[PDB]
Amino acid sequence: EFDAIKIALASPDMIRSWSFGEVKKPETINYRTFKPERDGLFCARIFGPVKDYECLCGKYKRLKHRGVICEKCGVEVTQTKVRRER
Amino acid sequence: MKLSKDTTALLKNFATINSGIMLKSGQFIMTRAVNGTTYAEANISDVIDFDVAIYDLNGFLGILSLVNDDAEISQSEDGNIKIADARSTIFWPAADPSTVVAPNKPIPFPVASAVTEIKAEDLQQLLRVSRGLQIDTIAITVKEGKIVINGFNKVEDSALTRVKYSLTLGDYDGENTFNFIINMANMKMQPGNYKLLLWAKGKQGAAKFEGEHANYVVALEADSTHDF
Amino acid sequence: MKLSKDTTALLKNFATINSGIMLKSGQFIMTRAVNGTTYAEANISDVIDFDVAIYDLNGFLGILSLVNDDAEISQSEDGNIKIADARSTIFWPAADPSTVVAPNKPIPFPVASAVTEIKAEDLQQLLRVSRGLQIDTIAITVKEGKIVINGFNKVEDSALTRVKYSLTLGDYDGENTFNFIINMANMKMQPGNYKLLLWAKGKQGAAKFEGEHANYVVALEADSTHDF
Amino acid sequence: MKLSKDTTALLKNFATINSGIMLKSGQFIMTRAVNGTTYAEANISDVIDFDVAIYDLNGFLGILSLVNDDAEISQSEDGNIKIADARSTIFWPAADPSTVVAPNKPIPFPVASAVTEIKAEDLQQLLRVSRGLQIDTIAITVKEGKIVINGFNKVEDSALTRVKYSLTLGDYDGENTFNFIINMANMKMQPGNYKLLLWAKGKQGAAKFEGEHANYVVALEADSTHDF
Amino acid sequence: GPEEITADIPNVGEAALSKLDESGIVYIGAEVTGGDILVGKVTPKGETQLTPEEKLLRAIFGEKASDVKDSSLRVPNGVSGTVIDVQVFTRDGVEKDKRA
Amino acid sequence: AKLLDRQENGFIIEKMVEEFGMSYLEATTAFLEENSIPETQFAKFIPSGIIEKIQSEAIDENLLRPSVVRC
Amino acid sequence: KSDDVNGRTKMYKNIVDGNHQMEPGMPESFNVLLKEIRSLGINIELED
Ligand SMILES: [Zn+2]
Repeated sequence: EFDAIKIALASPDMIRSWSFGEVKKPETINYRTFKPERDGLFCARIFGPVKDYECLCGKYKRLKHRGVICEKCGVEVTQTKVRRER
Repeated sequence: MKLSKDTTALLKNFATINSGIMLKSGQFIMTRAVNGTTYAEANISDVIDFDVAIYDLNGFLGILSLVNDDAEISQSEDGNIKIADARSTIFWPAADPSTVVAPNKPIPFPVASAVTEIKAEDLQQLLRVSRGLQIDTIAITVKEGKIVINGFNKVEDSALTRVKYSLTLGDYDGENTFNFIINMANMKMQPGNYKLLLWAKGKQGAAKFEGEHANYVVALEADSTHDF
Repeated sequence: MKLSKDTTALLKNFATINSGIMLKSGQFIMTRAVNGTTYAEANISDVIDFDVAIYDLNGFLGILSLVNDDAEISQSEDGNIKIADARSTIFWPAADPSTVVAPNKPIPFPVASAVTEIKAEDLQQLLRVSRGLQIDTIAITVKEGKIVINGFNKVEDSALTRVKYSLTLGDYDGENTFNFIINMANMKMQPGNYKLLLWAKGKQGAAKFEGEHANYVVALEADSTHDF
Repeated sequence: MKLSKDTTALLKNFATINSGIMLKSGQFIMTRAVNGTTYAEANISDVIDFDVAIYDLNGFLGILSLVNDDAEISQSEDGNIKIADARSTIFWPAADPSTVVAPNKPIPFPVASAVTEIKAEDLQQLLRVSRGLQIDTIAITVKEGKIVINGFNKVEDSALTRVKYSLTLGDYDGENTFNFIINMANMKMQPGNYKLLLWAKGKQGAAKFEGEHANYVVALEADSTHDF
Repeated sequence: GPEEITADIPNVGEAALSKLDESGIVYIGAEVTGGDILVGKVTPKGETQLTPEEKLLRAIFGEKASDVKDSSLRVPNGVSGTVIDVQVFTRDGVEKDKRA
Repeated sequence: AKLLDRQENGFIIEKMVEEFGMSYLEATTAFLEENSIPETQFAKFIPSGIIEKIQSEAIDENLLRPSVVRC
Repeated sequence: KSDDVNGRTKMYKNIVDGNHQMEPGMPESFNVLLKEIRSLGINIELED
């Protein structure tokens, strides 16, 4: 596939260029819903779907409604695989 | 003990006020609103003989309409209710007299501070055209020297100053004024000429409706005004 | 005016075209559908003795249907309607004329190209069958020399090609072919025989039903075509 | 073909156990619930002229109840049912039978253990009281040698101690007793008089109610007891 | 909600169920092997763990259907053998069953 | 656009199993999600028929306990 | 046989359906290390 690996440093610019958001809330879980917090260390709002293709809107079921972000959840709609790496 | 067809009609009228009763021996039945404000009494052609509580008296009357009339009705060995045909033997579960509240007594209605009577088509008319105009309460009051029945939309007018329907049974010669207010839902009574008694004492007050098959004593509302 | 039960039934049927109505001076009623596609008119025997715009006519009919027949229907003091029999009264607030949608004038339909008739039993049968196989449209054409109504469901029979039912409106001896299309939603014609007068030109099209009492008018659907 | 009002009636009550059906050329129809527990069957003095299944018997017979009975029931050209009305030619889709559970043979009822009979009033009366008492279970037993029914609501009564209904069905000329248990959700026959055969051995059984038009084979509930 | 030691378990072949007792405790002497069940213990469902494939049936049968689910004590795969004794422990003042 | 024909959907939903061949349950749930169908507003979309075979195959697959068998 | 999830699924299929053939892919836990060093600012990359 691909040729040589390169190493370098990263201006904080490029750090921004990576992240799909920014985390501020120090906590994670509701301990009742056991769901991620609103803006926390696990929150979907940046990382993404805990299930695949649907979030706490319950709004998007099939490939017809995949992709486009929610407004209640705010999170994009996709498979949970990408959460592993963002 | 048989429940006649007129018995079944009055049982219908009473099961409206309550879907159950505590049947008590006599030629009489009676039941109370769950609030006890509007009450039904009727000395009936049938004589009650065993006191028995019934929870779904409307459904009980259904069951009655499911079996032939002259089936012998008794209180069964286990205490329940036996309907007995030449063939059909049915045990309706006899209720507990505390699951269904019964009225303390037939209301010893006081003396009427005012008297009129509502015709059959009169009550039919008021209570049925209330659906076209959405009448939710009634004002029986001295108007042009008459005992007028003004159908007021207490939702749209809690003051009862916007008439969309009134009924004027007859003129009532009087100086002592009043504007009795009674819920259109207090009118538990079947159609027909109902002699209207308007008792008025302080804030306690009542409209006794004396029909053709039962007396219903209706406690006036806290907004019913009366002035002697 | 004291509208008869026939007249009030006609009012209830015209309500199927519009709740909002402008009952005008005369013995005549004049209405149009809210989408501007259906039109209704009918000469009655009583005289509307005061112009009035009503928003909910069927409840007006219920108001008419329960009171003593000697009820007097006139104009109330407040520029609205009153319906008061010999002992009671009913107020009806008249909707504003600047808030009701209706034809400026009668639609006479002064021209037709395809004349046919349709009677009572086939009327009820089409009304029921189009409910029965989810037929949502009728198409009037000539198939083997007959003015025939073909019923179809548009979402699954897009070109209206599935004749699951063929109803013949009458014979046809004529060279003018057509697709006079009427979508079922405009079907408001009551029980009664109807002379169907079909006129069309270019893209515009209208089918008229002249009944035992009234005329209905429908704008023929946009794909309606005519070959003269 | 054409199907008499009794024929369409047999189909109407066949739709009660299973919605549609699989019909073959001939003069007999049969149907069974996909549970296998109930099976209604009746010959028809009308004749079927091909092999088809109907997915919706209800809408089918309804669209047929609007045509005068002379309408011919043939196959359509496009693979569905073509009912050539006296005046129309309606088409309703033909269900591919594999999608409806067609019985491969008419059920023979082998030698019954016990014999008695039900009647119109008895059967229909029980049908109705099973509602007003919500009775789910009917337990056919012998009392003093008399074949009778005892009604239970199994939900409120596991081993069925609350006889909620009792009727005299007939005599049993013997001592060999039983409690043949059946759910009320299987008594779908129209009201009428019926002969009553009971095959019962070991664990299995079959209740055969034979009517003035048809026969109903219903699987007893396994909880039943019997000895012969 | 708490859990039960019933012999009442969903989506399992009654063939297995037979081997238990009326309580849900298999008898002494039953030669057993892995991939089987020795006690039946069932839990209420919960919400975030509801798949459409049962949303169907709970719609139809009325939600009195999918309220519980299995936690049964199995037989640890790779083992076989015979039961020798069963101890049953309960809170006192709480009901004590047959085996107890 | 609009697909309110229940028995036509029966013709379409037997296509699922008879074509795909997993089970009526999974086939129709696939239908429900493909066209994004909830479970309380289904009586307007689903034939009255498939429901009964669903119940049948369900109780035969033992989806629920003996508590549901007797009834 | 260890990590190529897509790869191992494809294998499992091809073998259980009579086709011994391998799709190489690229390890997964390696990517884990890749992001793990992306954690610290040491920007790592995989040139063309
Ligand atoms: Zn959301």
